[PDB]
Order: sequence, then C-alpha cells, then structure tokens
Amino acid sequence: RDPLIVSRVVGDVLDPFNRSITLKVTYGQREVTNGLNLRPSQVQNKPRVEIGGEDLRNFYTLVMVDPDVPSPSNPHLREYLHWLVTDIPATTGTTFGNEIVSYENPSPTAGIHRVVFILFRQLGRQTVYAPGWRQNFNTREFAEIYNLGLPVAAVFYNSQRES
Repeated sequence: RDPLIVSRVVGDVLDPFNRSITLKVTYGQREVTNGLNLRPSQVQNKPRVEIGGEDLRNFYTLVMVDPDVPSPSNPHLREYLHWLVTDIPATTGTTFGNEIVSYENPSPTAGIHRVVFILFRQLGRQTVYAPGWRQNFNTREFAEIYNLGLPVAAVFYNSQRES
C-alpha cells in the first residue's frame, strides 16, 4: 500500500518491483515526488535527472511515459512515450547517456494524467531501436525485448490542463 500501487503505476504500467537505486527528477527548483501536481507550463523543458548505482560499469535506461492518453477514463493511446534515454552510466544522469527519443513536453487536454519516469538496469551497453511513433508504447513489452528485467526505480507526477 504505497504511492506507486495506490496510483496504479505499478499495475497499469509496471509489475511489482523493489526500488533499489536513486532516481531524482527536478524541474527548475521542484523535485518530482510521487503524486505531485505540476502545471504543463512548469514541465515545458526536460528536467534534470540524477541516477544512482553501485558498480560503475553498469548502464541504465530511463523511460518517461504517460499511461492516460488521451484521457484516463479512455486511455486508448497508452502509453505515450515522452522521452527515452539509454546507456546512462551508473551514478550520472541523462546528460551523460544516448537520447534516442527526445523529451516532448506533456500537455494533457482531458483529466488528470500520470507522468512516469522509470529506470532499468541494462545487462550491458546495447543498441535499442526507437519506436516508429510515440503512442501505444508498452513499457513491459519494451523491457522484455531489451532484457531490462524489472525497474530499479520509478517516480511520477500528475498533470492536467490549467484551462
């Protein structure tokens, strides 16, 4: 009974997992904490992302998705892939990885959307293909294809139209 379960991030997006390494997502001066309400105008640019780790030789992949597109009550486009960064060296951040899908600012036009950052540990440096489009991305299926196992970290905020 914790925030990723209550919000159904673990459920809709992710399988059960044990958080193990640091994931810090910051937009300007605001740290993303689970369930924080952020305005579309605050998330216009990509946030700063720090990741943790133990073994320096490990690489990580970060996924940012929106499971509630176009709206939570009928999410037929889910998930919408907002950002994909691979080969992030242990204990660095997205600035140090390969950005294969650039950050697209989330701008919901119906209901409350969950915006989710998920971090996986790779088995090594690997080549990941980009999806041909951003909608109907599947994080679970993605993880299975690229041997990413279970997430090592995840965090999410809530976004909704200001108007």
